[PDB]
Amino acid sequence: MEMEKEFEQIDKSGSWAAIYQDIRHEASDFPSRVAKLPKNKNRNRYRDVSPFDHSRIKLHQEDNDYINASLIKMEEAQRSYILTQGPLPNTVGHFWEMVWEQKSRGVVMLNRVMEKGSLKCAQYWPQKEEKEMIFEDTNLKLTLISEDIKSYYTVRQLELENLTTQETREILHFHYTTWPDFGVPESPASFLNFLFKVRESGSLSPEHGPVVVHCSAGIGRSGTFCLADTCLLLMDKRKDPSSVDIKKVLLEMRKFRMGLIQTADQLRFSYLAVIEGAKFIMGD
Ligand SMILES: C[C@H]1CN=C(Nc2ccc(F)cc2)S1
Repeated sequence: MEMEKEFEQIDKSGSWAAIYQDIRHEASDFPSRVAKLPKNKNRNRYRDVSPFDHSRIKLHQEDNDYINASLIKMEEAQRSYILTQGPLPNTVGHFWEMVWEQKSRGVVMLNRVMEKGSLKCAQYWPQKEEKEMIFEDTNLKLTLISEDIKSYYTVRQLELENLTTQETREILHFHYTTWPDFGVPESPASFLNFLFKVRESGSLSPEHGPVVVHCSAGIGRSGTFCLADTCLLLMDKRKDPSSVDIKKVLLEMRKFRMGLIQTADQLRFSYLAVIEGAKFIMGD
């Protein structure tokens, strides 16, 4: 059923809450035993948000291989994403270790360091050229190279150096800075513009490791980003673009990380983004 029509039918009937609860009821349930080990307590921002054992990212260290991160592998769309929580005080070094080991080109950040008067993430990138960061626990150095600040998002060029081997890589930091403290944006125009800038960079392309995407928990805004990308890619690839069922794509993605899309407002915003984005993907 054409999603634009399904959209007006849910809107006119005001059944967004009822659709959203059907998804929660049908969503996969897999074990998260490694996340709940006592040694990993301070590696988790939220007690109710864990990666599944089958899909979790492992750090390449014999000590403790655990990070709150999941590999979302979309077989038909031919896209992979890593979804992770905002780094914590004692996991900032683990975060950059994962970026290095998985050969990611881009980091996508959908939250501000402070929201609603509380800390949502650590300040994990350097804010000045001449003041670099050193992660002694993972033996990595990080340097700000340049910064381009626009109205709805900032792009930063960073250099990450493996102090063990002295290899260096360029990482792009895509920071969406205007998601509101409560609810969702009114229009998806600036979110879609942001997604096309990430795509244009080659950060989402198969010649690199998967893109690292995060908000505070790594399931809400993070969910919205990868659901919209995958849905628009599938509308490009298939003979019948109207066959693309956004609830089916979400349930497939929820086999890899729990809780993707946190509210009925976020589900509705996901529909709007795809519906609007398709008016470029279908030839405009
Ligand atoms: C000065 C940089 C190099 N090493 C660092 N560690 C750190 C990690 C998290 C945090 F919240 C505060 C500090 S930051």
